[PDB]
Amino acid sequence: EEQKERKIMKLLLKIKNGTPPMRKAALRQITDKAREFGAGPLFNQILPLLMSPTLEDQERHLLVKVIDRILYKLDDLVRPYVHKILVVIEPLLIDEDYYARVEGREIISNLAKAAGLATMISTMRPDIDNMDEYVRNTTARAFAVVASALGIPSLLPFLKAVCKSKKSWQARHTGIKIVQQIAILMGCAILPHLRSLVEIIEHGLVDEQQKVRTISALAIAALAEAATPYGIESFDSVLKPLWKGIRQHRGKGLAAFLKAIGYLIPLMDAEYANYYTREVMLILIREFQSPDEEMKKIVLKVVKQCCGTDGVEANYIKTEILPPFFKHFWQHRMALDRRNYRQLVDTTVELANKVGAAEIISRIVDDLKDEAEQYRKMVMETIEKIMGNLGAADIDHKLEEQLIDGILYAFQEQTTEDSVMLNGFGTVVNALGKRVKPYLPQICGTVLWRLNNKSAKVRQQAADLISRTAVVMKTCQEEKLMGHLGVVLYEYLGEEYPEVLGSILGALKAIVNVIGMHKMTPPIKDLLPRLTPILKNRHEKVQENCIDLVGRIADRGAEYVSAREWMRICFELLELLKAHKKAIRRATVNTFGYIAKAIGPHDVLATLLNNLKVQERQNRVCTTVAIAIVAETCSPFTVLPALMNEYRVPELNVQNGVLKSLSFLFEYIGEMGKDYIYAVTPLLEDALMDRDLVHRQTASAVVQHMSLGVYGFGCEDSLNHLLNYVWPNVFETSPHVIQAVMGALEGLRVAIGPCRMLQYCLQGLFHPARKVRDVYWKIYNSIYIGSQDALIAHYPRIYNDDKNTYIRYELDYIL
Amino acid sequence: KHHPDLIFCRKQAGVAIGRLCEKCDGKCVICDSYVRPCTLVRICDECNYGSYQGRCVICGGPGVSDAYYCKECTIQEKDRDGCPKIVNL
Amino acid sequence: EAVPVEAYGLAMLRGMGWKPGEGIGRTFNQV
Amino acid sequence: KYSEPLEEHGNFLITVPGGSDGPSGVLICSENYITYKNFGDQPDIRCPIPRRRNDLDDPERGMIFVCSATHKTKSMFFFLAQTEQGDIFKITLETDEDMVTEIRLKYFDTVPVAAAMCVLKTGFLFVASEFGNHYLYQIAHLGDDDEEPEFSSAMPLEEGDTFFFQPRPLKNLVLVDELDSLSPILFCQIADLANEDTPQLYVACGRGPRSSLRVLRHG
Amino acid sequence: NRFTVAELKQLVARPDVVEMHDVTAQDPKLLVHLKATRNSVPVPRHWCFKRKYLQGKRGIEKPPFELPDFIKRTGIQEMREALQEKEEQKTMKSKMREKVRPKMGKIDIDYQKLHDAFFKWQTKPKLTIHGDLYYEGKEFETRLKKPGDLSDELRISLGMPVPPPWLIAMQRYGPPPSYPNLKIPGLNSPLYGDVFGT
Amino acid sequence: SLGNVVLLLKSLGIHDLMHFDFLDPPPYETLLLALEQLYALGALNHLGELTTSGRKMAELPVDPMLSKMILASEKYSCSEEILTVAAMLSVNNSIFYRPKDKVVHADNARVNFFLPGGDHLVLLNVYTQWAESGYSSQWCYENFVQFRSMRRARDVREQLEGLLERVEVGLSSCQGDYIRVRKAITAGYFYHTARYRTVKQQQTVFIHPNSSLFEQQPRWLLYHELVLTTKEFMRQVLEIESSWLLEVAPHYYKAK
Amino acid sequence: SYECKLCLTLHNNEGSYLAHTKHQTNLARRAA
Amino acid sequence: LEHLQSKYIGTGHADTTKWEWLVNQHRDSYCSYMGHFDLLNYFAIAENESKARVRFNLMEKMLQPCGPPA
RNA sequence: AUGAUGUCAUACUUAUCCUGUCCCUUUUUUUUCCA
Ligand SMILES: [Zn+2]
Ligand SMILES: [Zn+2]
Ligand SMILES: [Zn+2]
Repeated sequence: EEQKERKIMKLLLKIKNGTPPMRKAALRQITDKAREFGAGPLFNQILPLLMSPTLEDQERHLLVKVIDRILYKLDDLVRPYVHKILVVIEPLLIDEDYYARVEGREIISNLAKAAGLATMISTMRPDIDNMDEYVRNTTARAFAVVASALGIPSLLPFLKAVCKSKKSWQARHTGIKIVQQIAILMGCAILPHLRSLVEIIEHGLVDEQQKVRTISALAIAALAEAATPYGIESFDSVLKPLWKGIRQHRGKGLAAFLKAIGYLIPLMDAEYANYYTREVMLILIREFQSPDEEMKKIVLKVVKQCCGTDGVEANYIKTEILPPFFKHFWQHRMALDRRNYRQLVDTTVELANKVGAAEIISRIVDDLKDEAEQYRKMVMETIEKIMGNLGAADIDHKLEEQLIDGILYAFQEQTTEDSVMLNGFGTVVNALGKRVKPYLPQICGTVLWRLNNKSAKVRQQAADLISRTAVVMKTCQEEKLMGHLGVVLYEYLGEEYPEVLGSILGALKAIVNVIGMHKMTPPIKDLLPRLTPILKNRHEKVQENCIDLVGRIADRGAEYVSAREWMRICFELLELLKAHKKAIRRATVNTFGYIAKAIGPHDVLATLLNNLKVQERQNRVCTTVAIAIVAETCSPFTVLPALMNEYRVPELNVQNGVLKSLSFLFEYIGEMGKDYIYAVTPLLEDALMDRDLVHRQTASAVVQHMSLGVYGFGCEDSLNHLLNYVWPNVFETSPHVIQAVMGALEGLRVAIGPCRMLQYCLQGLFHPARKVRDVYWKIYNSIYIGSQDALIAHYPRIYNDDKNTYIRYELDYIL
Repeated sequence: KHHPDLIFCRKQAGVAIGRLCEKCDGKCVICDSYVRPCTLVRICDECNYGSYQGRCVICGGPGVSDAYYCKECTIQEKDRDGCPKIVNL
Repeated sequence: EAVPVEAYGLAMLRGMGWKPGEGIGRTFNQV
Repeated sequence: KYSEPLEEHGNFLITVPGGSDGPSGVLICSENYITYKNFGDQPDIRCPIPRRRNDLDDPERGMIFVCSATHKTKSMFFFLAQTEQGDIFKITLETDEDMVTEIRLKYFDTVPVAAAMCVLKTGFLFVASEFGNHYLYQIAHLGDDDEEPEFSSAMPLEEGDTFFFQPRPLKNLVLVDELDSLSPILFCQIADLANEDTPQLYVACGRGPRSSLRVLRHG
Repeated sequence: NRFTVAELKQLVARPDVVEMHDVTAQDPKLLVHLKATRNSVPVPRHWCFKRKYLQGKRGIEKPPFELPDFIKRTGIQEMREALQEKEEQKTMKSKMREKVRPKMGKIDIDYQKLHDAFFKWQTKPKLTIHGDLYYEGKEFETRLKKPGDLSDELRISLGMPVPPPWLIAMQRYGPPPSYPNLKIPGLNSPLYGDVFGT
Repeated sequence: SLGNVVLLLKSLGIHDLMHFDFLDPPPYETLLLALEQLYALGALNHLGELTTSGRKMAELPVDPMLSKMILASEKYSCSEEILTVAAMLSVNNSIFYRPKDKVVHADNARVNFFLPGGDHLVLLNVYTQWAESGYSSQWCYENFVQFRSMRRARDVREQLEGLLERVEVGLSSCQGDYIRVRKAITAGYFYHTARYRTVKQQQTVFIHPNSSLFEQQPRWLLYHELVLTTKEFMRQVLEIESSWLLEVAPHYYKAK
Repeated sequence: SYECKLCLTLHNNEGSYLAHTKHQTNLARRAA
Repeated sequence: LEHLQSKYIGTGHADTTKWEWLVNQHRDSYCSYMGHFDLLNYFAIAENESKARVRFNLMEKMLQPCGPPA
């Protein structure tokens, strides 16, 4: 009694205050002594714990574990406390939080497995007739969880006794809500009980009560969704009065009957679905003018379901449904609601994919030329999605010209920053393909007319359209038009606005990528002297696009620009490496690699060796990366004597730059650097022996990247030679250098093997010093986690001691 | 380029595919290198499913490209280590 | 002021019961 | 879901196929005791493994199912198991769809030293030998052709031995193929002493009396 | 709770491997059993040192680097030093003048000389043992100057051909009391070059 | 919650508070946290009943969380300062009048009003220099203060000066010992404290821009109010060190 | 880097050695 | 460290016992001998022993590694 | 003889990143005065 309650409080404070092993031991002791303490004080201590609002997530998870173990160890001991557990967990059964609802479902499953479903059925039998809506919905959620825990026929005769009885329509409504919630929770598990559920719901499906008939049609629609695509003969019992209820029911009952008809229509026979579609499409034409928003959304969902339903043909749909659909649903009031506009666009794309997108294009070409900006943008997005789905093969040339004029009017009255209609413009013109070659010059003339604007953003959007349309301009290879536009953009190159300049530069990137090499006007030697002062701009997008264009030029066309101008560009890029964007610095590194491939690696390496020792700031790691790319693209055997002599400069950062470029270069080249291991051995040994431990950190990065690179090539002797400095250097303090030590140790354990690492770790893990022994133990634990496969073979021979048998006879038992 | 905080899940990778944004595109998910991106990233959980759909498994931008393990990390086979999508703690 | 003397009111409230208005959490159309 | 504890440790287990193929049970093997039981109201039928009639081996080696294979027909399923001696014992199933009652383990054929045995249909029974020749067998009789005694799970005993099922003739099936394997190749001696197009390599292999040196010469 | 150094000497087969503080460990017998193998390494002594590992040199200067023989045979250092000295004698006005108008010829010797230096003239270095521990020293104890063996300077300046002038005195004294394990070949233990004994 | 009226309904003869008849019951967690807060206060016994002090803190209609101001008054005095503070922090309308435009003039007057140690001492200086200023509208106009609500605050100060003999607490003051005034303020404000995180609610704190300590985020700060508008905001903070915080409600306090 | 042999003192900056001029205390200690 | 690495096999510190580390090493050696096909065949064909008997011996030796602890 | 230890500036690391925030309402007890 009192001692049992004190022990329950002691185990509760040990669970909620001690270590989690002590909490697991307390949970095991509670599961052992649940029968000793009884379910009385267990419930009277768990329901305050369940009702505590400030409990932690781990605390309530441990409470769920304790309740599950106590339920498994007690079973029917909490049979009088079924009602207390039900009134505690009925907020948990109707919990709006998903994790709390899952925990409540698990607790309901534990209670059904422990106590029994008959006590819960006797508890919910007065609650089945709950006239209150929230109490009936909580009872519906609890009964759905109980039916999921105990199965369908554990309560299906009780449900057939309750729902078929006419005691109260609130009891019938609550029971059909239980049926619908259980079918939604089960899904495919309601397939063997499809005829049973149809016979249970056929009594309420023709009920004179509007709410009972509505919840019966909702449960029929939920069963048709859950048992897809089985139970067609089960659901065919209410197939004939569904068409009568589509004419008889009004309002919410009509919406529920239409939803049940739309859910039962794709599971029916094709002649029956065709006849029912022809019957209900006349009502759906009358349902197009539904003023309620939720009713209009349900009707549009029914239209989408009928479009997804096969066997309703395409010509009949396009003649019957689609001009009233474009008359009623394609309106500005439906387009203003963004959920309704997106549902309308998705339904129109699905219908266009079902019955051809040419009819939707010919019916939405005027709505693309509608003056409303958001409505015209939604229409143009729908036409773009229909063109991406079907294509432009069904589009005639006159309709294509009308669509081109409509989207040009949209680009004229494109007031907002709408790049989605720019992408749709590119999509429709790319789907047109070679057919836009008659359409090219008036589009180019209008774009050049918009490029004379007072507004910067208008000319910016025109240059973005040029960047989008360069590929489709060069599909037909209009070389004279492309060269003329290149000359006009060469005149446009003196723009004073940076976003316009970046758009022009991206357009030139596209144009150079799509023309071909010996066919642009002006040529590369007539362009890169013009491009040379452009790189002195301070704007980031201009710098990014210009460096990308220089990357494409130095990739392809090395045969027009002198190496004097190439290393002048390198002199500009040395100042340009201090940009904030790592993508800009990465593309700068790429241009350095292209120029090193082009002009030769001597003067660029001398320039970078001058620059790297001179920077000494919050930069120049990208200079080491660029030096690594100059070496790797152009045979690092040439570069390595210069870098090795530059290591002999005592200037306190140039050696760090040499080692950083060495680590980056070894990571870049991988297995090709096996011959240079003997060359990089004494420099790495001196950097590990250096007093400045940042040099030892970057040499540890060198060792890590070399062990990443040339594993499997006999470099393990030199790796062990460097590890003879690395493993003495495990006395580091800073997190950067100790992370470098950990990474180099992991790389060396990968490279040489686990046996030498075990020989190092086993002689240090038994140290008397706690910190050194724990550090070597953590290193050994990381090595064992990495190499647990061969650790049994690499384990040393230990004799059997007095504690247990340790000399393994399985090794001696050899066949 | 890493941090001592911000562990990801340390949970075993499943069918939810990793996804990279543009701000840190092309880097490895572990060592942040760029050499031979070999193995697709799986992020083990609702790290893809739900609210973080099509998002970065690194810093948090709009995820546009498939995240890849590099061949240097799959040399020691760090691709089996689990989810690399950052959960802030 | 002690530990079990702050839980006798919670034990009495658990013995009495819980009302739907006593913390009416608004939730509808749940799935 | 279910947790059936056993005091004896399970060296191996064979599961009876549920549904129309029999009960949804499992037979955990031990020393001369195959406990067949199902997750539910089923009896733990301890079928005794039928020892040889006056077996010259010592009784420390308990008869356990080293290799077990459930060869199923359209409705029922027989169970061919090898003891510590390794004789092929076909077992019936008189469960009668209520509980594990009888598993008539009769030694249908004497089997050699096999690492594993799998008995498919249409005259297929591949017994992989640890040493010697792996046997692929074709079915001749119905599988119950036992010249030795039958130890059913419902067959009573004195709780000290089983049905004295001695080494029976191979009447149930005939090993149509005996593919000799060089494993476990212990010793080797390769020389061109013999007159052949390639040298003879004698790999000495096998265990006990089932041991041989295979001299192979190519060409 | 622990045994002394004489008890550890009696219990273990390697009494020299029994450290002063390793007997104060939780498992000193297991530590001695792990340390008794021939493939074990000691702890670096910065755990016992107040001074940090390779930090307290503080009063010395060192040569930066010595290039390998193939790199010195290619000779990048000479024109690299010439370019560096020309850059030093340049003014900064001349520096951005040469930035805006560059010039040819950085080194531009050839390619296959550097290729053969990396591959054909590649020499493997002297990699040390698996159990080497580096410390503040660990680069100077190369005498193990063999005991009982002279040096090359003692062979050259005293006129000892490959006969020392103190060989009769060393043979008359026999084994010296300083190094009784020393072997003196040619006078005491009847030896090529400088090392005339072991 | 019902933190002002649980004490009043307890002192007006109802012990069956959650069994009391109503149109709709309050949430039980609000009542439970009110009763556990009253346990942490010196107002309830082990049996959950009001003491003589529990009855006397319901003589005055302010919150019990602001009546531990009065219960820390005359512990080591400083009663007048914290009684003024308990009067002026019971305002309904918010203090200070910062309109559209002007901005910098009101900000400079408010910065002139700033003192270290939270905004309670700042507005205490506001009321102190409003005393012996004629109680004029011109003062609040040039100091950008609403001359409607803090006049009601001095009326509340007059009423709480009048309602002091029933609790039998004098108008003692420590004469500028404002660290001891903050000790009494912290003796009141023990439940509403934070370390960049609340130690009880486990919520990451955010400091309001209208607070006097919006910059210089401290190691230990109490607060008064928990209004979320955009962030988890700390309203009416005060600097502490969790020394005398451990003195008050030690049953509430464990593990720093 | 800069080394003060009269103190055995490291200096990352030249102004550190310039201000290191305690220096005379360890200089008089090394003079003994 | 990591919580999953502590939950992983091979977690150890300076507070980890030598006998506990040897017991974990013996359990890992028995698990590796069970997993390896060649090592189990070498352990089984050494004597006149069955594969299921060797598997039962390995399952017994998994508990026997924690059999006589300290 | 090299340790503890102070916010002292300088150095360096990290392909670290180029940076965010001001409340809709609202009620709450009791005592004296001069020709
Ligand atoms: Zn990587
Ligand atoms: Zn990112
Ligand atoms: Zn994850």
